[PDB]
Amino acid sequence: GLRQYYLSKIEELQLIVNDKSQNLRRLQAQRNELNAKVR
Amino acid sequence: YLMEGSYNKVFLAKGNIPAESYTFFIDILLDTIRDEIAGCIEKAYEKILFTEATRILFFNTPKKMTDYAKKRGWVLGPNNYYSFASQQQKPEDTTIPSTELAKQVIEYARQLEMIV
Amino acid sequence: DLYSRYKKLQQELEFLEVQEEYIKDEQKNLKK
Amino acid sequence: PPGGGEQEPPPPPAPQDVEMKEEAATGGGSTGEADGKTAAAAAEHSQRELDTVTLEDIKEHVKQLEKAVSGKEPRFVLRALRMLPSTSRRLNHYVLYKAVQGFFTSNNATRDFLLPFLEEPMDTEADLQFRPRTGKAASTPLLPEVEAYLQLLVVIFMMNSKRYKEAQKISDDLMQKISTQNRRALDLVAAKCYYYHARVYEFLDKLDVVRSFLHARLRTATLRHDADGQATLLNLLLRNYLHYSLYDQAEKLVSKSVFPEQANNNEWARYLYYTGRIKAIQLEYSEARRTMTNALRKAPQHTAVGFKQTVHKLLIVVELLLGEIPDRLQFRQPSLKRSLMPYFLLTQAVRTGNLAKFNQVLDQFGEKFQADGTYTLIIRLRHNVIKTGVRMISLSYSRISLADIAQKLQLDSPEDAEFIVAKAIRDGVIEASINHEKGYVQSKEMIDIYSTREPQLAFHQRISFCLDIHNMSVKAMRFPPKSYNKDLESAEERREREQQDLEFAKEM
Amino acid sequence: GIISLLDEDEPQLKEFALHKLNAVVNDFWAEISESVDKIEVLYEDEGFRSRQFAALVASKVFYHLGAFEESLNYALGAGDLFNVNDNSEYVETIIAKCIDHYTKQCVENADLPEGEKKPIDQRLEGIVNKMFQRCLDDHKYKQAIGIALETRR
Amino acid sequence: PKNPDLRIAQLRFLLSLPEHRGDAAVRDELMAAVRDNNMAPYYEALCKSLDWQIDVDLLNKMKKANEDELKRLDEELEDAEKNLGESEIRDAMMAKAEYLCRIGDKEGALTAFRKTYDKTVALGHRLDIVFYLLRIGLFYMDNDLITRNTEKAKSLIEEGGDWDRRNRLKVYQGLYCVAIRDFKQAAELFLDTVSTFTSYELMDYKTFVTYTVYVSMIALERPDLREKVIKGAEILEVLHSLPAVRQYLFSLYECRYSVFFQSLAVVEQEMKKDWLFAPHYRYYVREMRIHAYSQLLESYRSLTLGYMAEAFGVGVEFIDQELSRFIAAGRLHCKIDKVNEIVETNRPDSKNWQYQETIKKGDLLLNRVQKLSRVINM
Amino acid sequence: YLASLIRSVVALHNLINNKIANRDAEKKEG
Amino acid sequence: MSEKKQPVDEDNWDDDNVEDDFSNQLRAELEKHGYKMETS
Repeated sequence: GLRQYYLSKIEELQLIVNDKSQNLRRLQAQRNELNAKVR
Repeated sequence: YLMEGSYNKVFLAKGNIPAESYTFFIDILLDTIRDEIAGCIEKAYEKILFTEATRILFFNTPKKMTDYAKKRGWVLGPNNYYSFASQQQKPEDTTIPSTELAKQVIEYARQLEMIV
Repeated sequence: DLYSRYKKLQQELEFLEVQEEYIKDEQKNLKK
Repeated sequence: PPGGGEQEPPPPPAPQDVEMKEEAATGGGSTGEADGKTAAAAAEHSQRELDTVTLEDIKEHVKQLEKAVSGKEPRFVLRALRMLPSTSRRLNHYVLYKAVQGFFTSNNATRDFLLPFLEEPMDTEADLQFRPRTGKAASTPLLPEVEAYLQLLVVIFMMNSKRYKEAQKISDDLMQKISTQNRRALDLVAAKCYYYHARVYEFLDKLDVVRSFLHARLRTATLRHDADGQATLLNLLLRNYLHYSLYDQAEKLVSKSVFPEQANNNEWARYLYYTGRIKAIQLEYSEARRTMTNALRKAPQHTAVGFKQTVHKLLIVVELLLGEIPDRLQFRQPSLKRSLMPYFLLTQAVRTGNLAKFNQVLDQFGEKFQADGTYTLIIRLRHNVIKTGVRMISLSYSRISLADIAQKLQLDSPEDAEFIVAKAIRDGVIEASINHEKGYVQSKEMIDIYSTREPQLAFHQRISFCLDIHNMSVKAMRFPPKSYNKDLESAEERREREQQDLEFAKEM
Repeated sequence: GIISLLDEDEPQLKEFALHKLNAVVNDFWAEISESVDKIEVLYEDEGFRSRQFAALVASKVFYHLGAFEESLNYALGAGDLFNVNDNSEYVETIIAKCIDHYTKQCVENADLPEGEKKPIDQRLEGIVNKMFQRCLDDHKYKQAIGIALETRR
Repeated sequence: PKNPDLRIAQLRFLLSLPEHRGDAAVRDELMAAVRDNNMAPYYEALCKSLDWQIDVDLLNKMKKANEDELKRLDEELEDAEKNLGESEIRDAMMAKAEYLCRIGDKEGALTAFRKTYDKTVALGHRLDIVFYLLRIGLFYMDNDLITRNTEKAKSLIEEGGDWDRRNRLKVYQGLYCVAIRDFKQAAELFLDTVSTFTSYELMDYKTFVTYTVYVSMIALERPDLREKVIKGAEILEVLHSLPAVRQYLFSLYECRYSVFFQSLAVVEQEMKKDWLFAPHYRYYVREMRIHAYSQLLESYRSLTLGYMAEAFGVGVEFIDQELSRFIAAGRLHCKIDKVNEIVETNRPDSKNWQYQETIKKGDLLLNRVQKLSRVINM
Repeated sequence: YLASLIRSVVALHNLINNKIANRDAEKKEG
Repeated sequence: MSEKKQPVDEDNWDDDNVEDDFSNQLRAELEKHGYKMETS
């Protein structure tokens, strides 16, 4: 049952990637405009 | 009919069964409305004599009115049901909004300036 | 191999959690 | 033959002209870009699949002389569809059967010839491992069989085609669904075939085996992948359980699959309605009026007659159970001339204070309320009509006899008109006293509800909520920050030239 | 709808009532899901010849409802009837709780192995090296080099 | 031409909506319809009418006469451009395109009007064109198209004073504000009644007087009524010709309560038969009732219920059921007693009732911005 | 309650000022 | 998009509120008062 044990971890962690990376790429442009305002 | 204040029609349905006995169900149906009339004696009524609320259930003159009259108030008197219609104690509470609103004001201040 | 496919994917969760806290601090410090 | 020979030959090529550009683009895109490439970043063939459902819902009507769809099946079923050197001849094979329709006569598929149009997962190197190809190439003939239904001895042809799609579906349930969207792409094809499955194979025959098989299909969800199997497998679970009387309402209370996490605005929007009627038949206590309202407001823009006329009815059924009623006659577009008159004629009696006017409704349209089946919810409105009455008379009159209110409410009995009033003080509603010896019911003038702490709660319900929609206008906002390419400070050449000019200022 | 007769006090309708808890545990699976959970009553009762299959079907029904540890402890105390069938989609459901719970406890047992150690119910570590013999005997050793580390042994 | 063109639509109302009264309306409406070149606006009025089987030659002589005016425009456009004046093509059909507005439908009106709008460099023609678009905007009840050219109209009167183009315009906004149920704005647009003129659409100035008094009697309170409509010599002498409306207005002012209902049935029944008040005759008098009730009832506190029958209007149980639906309707601020037979009143401070509309508008705008917020960004 | 009612509308206007910076920029630059 | 699977298949509001309070009540008062001048 390696298809239904190990490969079942491939399908799950990607969903955490798919929105936490979106959170970062939102928040860092939000930093970047303000840093351009600073300098 | 039990949903609204239809009492008398329900007690007309107590005995008007065409189907079968239903006796054990209309005896629960009897107790569960016995404490309901025994509940709705507790309004701001006036003096009721020993005939009117004596006959609102189904009794002429047993000591079942002594069972209810000593169970709750509306005390056994000279043909009298005593009205302790007070409803006085609970108002004038500033402190409870001064605790709950004291929480909710700061909770308004949390999602007001602090970034989330 | 396939055993690396979750351990190497939680290593970037250890690396991934800190970033929102870091820019979370830079949210106030650019004001200050 | 002139009228057929000039109006029948143009509807083969132009549907071929658009279907070599929409689902041959899905044939080149969802087979080679979902089975072999990532489709999560580019899942446009699901909405293109929505287009190739909604177009074909009203594309075909006729029994197809000139083989205008009847010649498509000897064309579209001979498909290897393995790779580009094997489909480069297939691009010719989209043309080589046009000579079979036009030059010769093809197999006229008229209710009998669907058997040699289905036994092709074997002819010329066809497979089942490419289930983005074999589930779409299952559904692409599985739809137009069942789109008009043709209930005359086509039920077994549709049935066997559903059996081959069940071979693709068991291969979906068991065989290699990791990181390919094999499960995800065929939960939409599986979901859409559950309704043709469920409009031939439901109300004709034996849905209660699709109960057990559907709990197996729900069983293979939620472990391997956490999307698309949590959503449709619960309304498709619910849709006859609402028409049944099993205990599966409290199971839907304790279910973990109640949130399938942004279920595509279409199953999710109706799901809140389907669970709205659950607490309707299990006694709305103003819990689900916001989920009925939300189920209304998350609708698209097509028509109203299928579900929206019934949420426009049932949404304020449950508020008629409360005591509040908005006017239903609003945007009179299709729903407010055709499907109100018994039901707005209901609430016209509820907004009055008459007792047997409700009976004048419920003898006039008792059967129309049983046409949809809301009648067991309509039957309990007498309680709220009489609470509307006692609020109306207790609000209007101040010192009113009990020997007047029964006659104005045509109750025909004062002796329980003490008792409806009695439970009206019991349950909350009206507060003040009754002079049962005299007859009059006195009521105090309760003004300055302002200082009483209700409108601070009417505030506080909407303070935090308007801050919530402010916060949603903050959080749904920072994605268009993107392509912020370069914040150049000043320059390099003009900075060196400014340093040279300052050097000239220092030399001068 | 077989559920109402769980107070027979004649212990072979418990057996005949768990006759239908494996074949038709799809349709009224939604029925007996939250309302009646008297598995532990006959499981702790003196009445034997059940308490064996009863923990299997609570390991079925509490799994999908998010009670993973409730299906996991009955998955331990269920016995020989529980691990006899590995021809379904269910062994991946139970060892992803069992061996996961095993290694996340064996990190603490890698901290302090001596004293206050695990009361294993003779299968929580038995299917560890049993399924590890499945790994050693199913030809794959680029992963059998892996479970030997992941067991922290 | 569009100057008698409102009577046409009012007589279309007179044809359609009174079902028994549809004979002399289809006689005189045809008397105006199959002459003066009218072609388009009565085919569906012919459907609501009888068969009128041989209308073919009647349509042919008038599409022929329409073709005559069309082809003399087609004889004008090439002579106009040979030696040009002020774009004499659009100067011919800037006058005959209103003929095409009456005779044709709104299209040959609209492309020629928006066409010729760019011709004249002063508003002396433009604002009259916009007045024409307003008048057809009433005719096809173009409730969105009136909103444009009202503002586009009013954008022109600021240069100059143009009071025959502003006070005349106020009649259009007043008839729109009484077309909709906006009475306090209808009388406020009907404030002057001095510069208002012997119009085309109300050829009787006295009909305008009746309209502004019928909206003013709701629209303003006693101070405004005891200064404004009672001291105007320009308003008194025109209802001096009115026996009914003078009595109908003064009976409320002179506290003549029982006779007020008599002329109330008259004016309300006429309002039921009237065009443009037929949407709201049901809403009018139910405001008049509660106004006449509250005026008398806020005088006393200990006034009984069996006083109003003989002094105010007969039927004690009618007063019972009529006040019960108003206190129960949430207005008419008093509290009636029953079995001691007296009507009590109260007084609310403006702390709850002034708050009720605030929670109404708050829930309305919260519904608005929440609905829009669900619409945008998917 | 009034100012709280205004603030969300302000940020909604600020949202539309960002969607105009999204849709009319992604097609232009790429 | 917008397929929405089918399970079965001012000028307007103020006078509708008058249809709420004023649906089947009076409707034609021109003669009831003249029939109440002699009774009342």
